[PDB]
Amino acid sequence: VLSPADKTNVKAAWGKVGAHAGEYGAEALERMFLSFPTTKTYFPHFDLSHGSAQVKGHGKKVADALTNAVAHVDDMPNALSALSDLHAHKLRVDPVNFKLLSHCLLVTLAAHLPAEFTPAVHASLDKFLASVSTVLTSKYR
Amino acid sequence: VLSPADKTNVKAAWGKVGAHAGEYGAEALERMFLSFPTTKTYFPHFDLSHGSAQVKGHGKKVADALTNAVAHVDDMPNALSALSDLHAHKLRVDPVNFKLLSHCLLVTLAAHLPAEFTPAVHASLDKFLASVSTVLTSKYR
Amino acid sequence: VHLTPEEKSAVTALWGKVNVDEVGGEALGRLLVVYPWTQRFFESFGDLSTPDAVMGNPKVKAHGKKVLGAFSDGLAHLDNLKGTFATLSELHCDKLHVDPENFRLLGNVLVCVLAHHFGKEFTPPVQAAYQKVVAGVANALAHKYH
Amino acid sequence: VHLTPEEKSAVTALWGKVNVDEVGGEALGRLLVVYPWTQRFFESFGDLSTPDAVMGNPKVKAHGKKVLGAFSDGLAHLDNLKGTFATLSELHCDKLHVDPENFRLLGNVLVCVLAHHFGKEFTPPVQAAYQKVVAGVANALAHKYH
Ligand code: HEM
Ligand code: HEM
Ligand code: HEM
Ligand code: HEM
Repeated sequence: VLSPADKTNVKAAWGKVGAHAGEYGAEALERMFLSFPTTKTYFPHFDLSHGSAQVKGHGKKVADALTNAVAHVDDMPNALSALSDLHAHKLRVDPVNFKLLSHCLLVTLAAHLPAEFTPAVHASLDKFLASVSTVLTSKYR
Repeated sequence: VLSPADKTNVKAAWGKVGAHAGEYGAEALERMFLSFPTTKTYFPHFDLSHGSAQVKGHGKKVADALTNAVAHVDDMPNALSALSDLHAHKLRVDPVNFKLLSHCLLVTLAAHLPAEFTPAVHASLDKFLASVSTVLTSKYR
Repeated sequence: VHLTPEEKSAVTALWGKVNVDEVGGEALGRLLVVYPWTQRFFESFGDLSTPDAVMGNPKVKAHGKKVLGAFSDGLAHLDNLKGTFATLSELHCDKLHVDPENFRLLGNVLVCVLAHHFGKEFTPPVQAAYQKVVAGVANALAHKYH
Repeated sequence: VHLTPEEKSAVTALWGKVNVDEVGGEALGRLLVVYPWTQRFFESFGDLSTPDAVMGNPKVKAHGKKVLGAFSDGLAHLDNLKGTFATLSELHCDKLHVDPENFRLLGNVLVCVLAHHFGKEFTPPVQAAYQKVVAGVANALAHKYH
């Protein structure tokens, strides 16, 4: 999946991030949770409020996937196959949030370095999710 | 694409239809066009109103695809590859209507034989479109 | 919603032609066939081993009068939908939290139940004046979401 | 929309912090990058050979004040959005017929332009009180559709 420069923009953004990826990943959660409109009744089970090392422990899971994904991006559908089993074969979560956590990274990294102002980067983390969103819900042929 | 009984329900519905498929295909058009809410400004270019042999000439194209599709359904993405080129590489039409023509067949055939009352047929013409909708917009790997 | 007593009296009069006494239960049993992935909310019905277990469920029969019932309430008072749908939306938003991409379907399914049991009445003017009507409910149960 | 003068005065005061004099043109030039498939409606801008041709277009600069302008009109009169959005919706429904699955995006993009040029103000209470606000516009330009 993916192959064109779409990655060069991702590896680039991942270059400035560096040892700061697991950090922006946590701020992406409090981004949509702060409004806690629907999930409020869902109760994710990890105190979306501060004083919850569980919230910051989840961000590292998102920034760790993009890395483990950039680590292959040519065979990640098998390594990230578990996530699809935990969100599809468990928790029955509603991917409808994918649209939130997707823009969150852009609104959360803004406080530091979001797109970068490149007529393509904005689409890199937004479209590169196409390979991360497809492996998160692989239809399994 | 497709393979399970999902077809047996389609070939079955196609059995009662028979030499009456090109007919229900035309009534499926006047189904959503009658409301002509947005397309009104689009002007399909074929007089959606009666007295237009073009409207009935289009229905036969839908019932002819399902047949030409049932004729293979194991290699139709190449024969129906043109439709995707006419709706994607031409007319720039907005597939947003797919949700209309999709239910139209169920509301138009109702005046005769819609689902058939089988806990699966209703999903046959509704889901079997998954193979007809994917070939209509193949992403072309 | 907003139609003239003439075009509204038809989609509104069809209520009698519709045996809401049960037609409301068959509308849901069908929404599952065309869209059975919604097995996350209907997880309460329990009985769901097979599509036939849905029509055999007793609640679906009484629960059908509730769904098709809320709709009849509007035609009985289109003066303000969000006014009555204030509970359903709040109860469906925080209590059930049903994704907003579903009502648009229950609206295309029920109509099929009428054109079938009453295709001799699916006249063009009766359909066009049937979407913008219930279309308000789809948003009503979503006005509290945002 | 419906917030208290306190939480609304913040998302509303950010207007000054925002240089609508051009920030409205960069909001669209970006919506294309994250979603360039909308090349069916922007077919009028003509100049679109490459993403850079968009920011180099003169209309996008003046057209940006129109898009971000219609929004400021609401904050200047939230007494009724459909009242003023009656033309934009009718003009965007029959004249442009923009699919309803797009506004929800222009709302997530602009916000990013603020958190970036003004991340020192993306406080939690300023964001939550930023969606339900413009969320009315997304539907306003869609209330005439159905
Ligand atoms: C492409 C976007 C996303 C990525 C890359 C991602 C990645 C991950 C990863 C790597 C984990 C760790 C799995 C483990 O514990 O082994 C995880 C866990 C989790 N994610 Fe996501 N996630 C994404 C979006 C979401 C969304 C939208 C939600 C719902 C708001 C969500 C909810 C969860 C939950 C509840 C867990 C914890 C599961 C557990 O207890 O093990 N994720 N995610
Ligand atoms: C799975 C649903 C659909 C099927 C199976 C289908 C099938 C076809 C077929 C077989 C043709 C004939 C192509 C030819 O002339 O060689 C056709 C033409 C056409 N279809 Fe569809 N169609 C579908 C949905 C739609 C929708 C939703 C629209 C938009 C309302 C649409 C608009 C058109 C138009 C404008 C043409 C004429 C193109 C021409 O002038 O050649 N179709 N369609
Ligand atoms: C959009 C048309 C719909 C209408 C008008 C409607 C209406 C209602 C009403 C009036 C109730 C009863 C509330 C009560 O018990 O006090 C109800 C309950 C329920 N509805 Fe719907 N509904 C609709 C669609 C759906 C859909 C699409 C689903 C998901 C497949 C759904 C799932 C449920 C569930 C699970 C309950 C039971 C909740 C409980 O036990 O309290 N409804 N609905
Ligand atoms: C949802 C936030 C949006 C707002 C508030 C908005 C507002 C406006 C306004 C006020 C105008 C000027 C109307 C006039 O010329 O009299 C306009 C024009 C236009 N908008 Fe939008 N717009 C929005 C989103 C979009 C989107 C998503 C597209 C498609 C990418 C779009 C495409 C256009 C086009 C093509 C025109 C020019 C039409 C003409 O030349 O008359 N707009 N918009």
